Amino acid sequence: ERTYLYRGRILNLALEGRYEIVEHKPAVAVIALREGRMLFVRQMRPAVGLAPLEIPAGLIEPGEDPLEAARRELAEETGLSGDLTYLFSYFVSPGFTDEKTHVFLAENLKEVEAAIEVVWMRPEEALERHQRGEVEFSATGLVGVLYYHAFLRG
Amino acid sequence: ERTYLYRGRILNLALEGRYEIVEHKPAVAVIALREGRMLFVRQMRPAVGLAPLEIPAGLIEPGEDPLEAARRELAEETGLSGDLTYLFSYFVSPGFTDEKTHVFLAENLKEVEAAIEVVWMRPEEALERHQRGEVEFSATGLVGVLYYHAFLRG
Ligand SMILES: [Mn+2]
Ligand SMILES: [Mn+2]
Repeated sequence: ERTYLYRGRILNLALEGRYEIVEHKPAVAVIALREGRMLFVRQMRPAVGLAPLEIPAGLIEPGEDPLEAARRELAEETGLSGDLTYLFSYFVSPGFTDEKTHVFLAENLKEVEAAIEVVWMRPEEALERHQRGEVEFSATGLVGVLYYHAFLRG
Repeated sequence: ERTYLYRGRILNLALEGRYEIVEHKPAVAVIALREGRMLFVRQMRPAVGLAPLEIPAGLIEPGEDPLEAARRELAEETGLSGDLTYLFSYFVSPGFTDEKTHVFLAENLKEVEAAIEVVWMRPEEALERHQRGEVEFSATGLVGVLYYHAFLRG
């Protein structure tokens, strides 16, 4: 049985027996390549006290499905639209939260619209900068870099 | 200023202004290949109500550094030891938690020791099973599969 200690905005905290559980909305993330650069974003993240390298991402809102949320976050964070394909999903940290992230690929980007910093960067350079301690990754940023190296080169 | 609503075992819940923040211990995860199979693990995860495909992983304990924790979790979850190399790190979900995961590669595995199910599986098969809806991934499991496809084939 789940017992709730806190019901919030972007999370609930519950106990189930001995387990501490954070309920959290599902999320999306969008991998986009153009001219060899990946579309990263950065924003101040108070939970970690720095701005990691991420890809466009956000929470799925009421009424939306993952594809719709991915379209919305790409537009809202970067002003772009594209042709979206679902790739895969993952639980961010299933030892304590149910947050599930749905990852899409965007192709054929177009500007639809003239907090969030847009950081186009070659994924090889993002990985080198991280290896040298210059930038941190979110899970979504690291997934984008690894997916590119696995499946999008040449 | 952080104000605390809950101080727990594996997390604290705090408010910082409008932000809900979950403090959480840092973690490790270990990528290991043998004979074409990756070392996955599965366990019941009450937060998500299922057993996703993960790689050996766990929290860093007091007094340990990431490399030591990675050695310990590989031994405790699978009974193996290996030569460990640090690869990279990521924040699991920096919009609400500070959990940071340090990922290692293990090579030259040896059995040192005769809850957690050990699932050796080709990463190509793990990705196909996930694409067909048969298994879910944790971030660590997906990172292991993508890292293999990017850097460990042939
Ligand atoms: Mn902006
Ligand atoms: Mn076991």
